Amino acid sequence: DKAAVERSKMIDRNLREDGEKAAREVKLLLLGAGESGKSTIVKQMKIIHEAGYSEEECKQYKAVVYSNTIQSIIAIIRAMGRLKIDFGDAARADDARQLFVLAGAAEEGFMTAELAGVIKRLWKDSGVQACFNRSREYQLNDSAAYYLNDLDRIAQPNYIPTQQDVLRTRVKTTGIVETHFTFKDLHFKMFDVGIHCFEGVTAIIFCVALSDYDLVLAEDEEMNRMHESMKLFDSICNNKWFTDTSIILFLNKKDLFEEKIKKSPLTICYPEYAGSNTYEEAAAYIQCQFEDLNKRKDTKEIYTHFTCATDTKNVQFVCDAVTDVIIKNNLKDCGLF
Ligand SMILES: Nc1nc2c(ncn2[C@@H]2O[C@H](COP(=O)(O)OP(=O)(O)O)[C@@H](O)[C@H]2O)c(=O)[nH]1
Ligand SMILES: O=S([O-])[O-]
Ligand SMILES: [Cl-]
Repeated sequence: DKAAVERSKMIDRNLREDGEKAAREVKLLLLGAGESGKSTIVKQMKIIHEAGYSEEECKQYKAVVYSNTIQSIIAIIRAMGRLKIDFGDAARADDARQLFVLAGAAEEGFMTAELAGVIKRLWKDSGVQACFNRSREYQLNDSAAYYLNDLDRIAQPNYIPTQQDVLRTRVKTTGIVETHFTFKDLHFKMFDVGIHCFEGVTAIIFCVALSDYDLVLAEDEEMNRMHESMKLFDSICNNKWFTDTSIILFLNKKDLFEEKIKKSPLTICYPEYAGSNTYEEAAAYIQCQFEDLNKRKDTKEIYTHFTCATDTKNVQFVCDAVTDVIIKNNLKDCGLF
């Protein structure tokens, strides 16, 4: 372990009466465009380092799971009208009407056997599936298929959200969330911000949704999501405040990216791309595109990881590697408390 050797060279604890018990602090700034996976990484730190989610905690997310599911099916059904896609079975038109009747009369996310039946039959329909497969043409929750394929379980009367159900939720974050966890005897203070108050943070973790490459901003249908993310990364990576800050890049949603890359060409995002349309070549190209935005290459190193933030095991592996980089490079700028 090169990290253990490196940290063992520190002598600053000796200057403190109870130095060996002192807390070494690491501040991590968590950045990235909306829906890039920041809240999910936050949830994973709780799961991995601070004892997960109990069942009662999971229970609080029940109506969030229903809400996300309701939103997803409605977005697809509504898109069918705008894209002129017919139901595969004309009998589904009644189910579609009933979806709006049921969502329309409720105060918040909910589930009944009646609604489940409605959504289940809609989700199985060939025309709905065809609309689903053109989701790049509208705005659809990335977790749509996850919840809709598991609808039968979610619809059971004594349904209890699993940890993965909770990780899969999309929750509207406003403002700054700060989380604390201890790992490898470091006391991490993680800020979900998505900025001069964080000058001289130990490290930045910047999240990018790989699967955004063929999508558009909800605000401006003309604006390519990935180009927006690059511009944001450019504006962060080359900012005065962050020269001694380790810049970590999470190229996230690699699972979703791998699934669509065969069907939908990278050229939609990068017209000049002439590589093959495979997971390997297209992901590499995106990595190179982002790392290129760094204007101080022989000064600043970018530490890139491909992540699936909903996958606890991958996030645990990636977190472990990122932490070794910080221990090897940044401890001299981390204070004791
Ligand atoms: N399949 C998949 N879904 C993800 C991944 N990362 C995040 N999500 C989902 O994408 C949605 C948005 O992620 P979120 O953490 O809320 O993004 P934020 O706006 O940056 O906080 C949530 O529904 C997550 O469950 C991933 O790597 N793979
Ligand atoms: O001194 S180091 O081990 O935090
Ligand atoms: Cl999403």
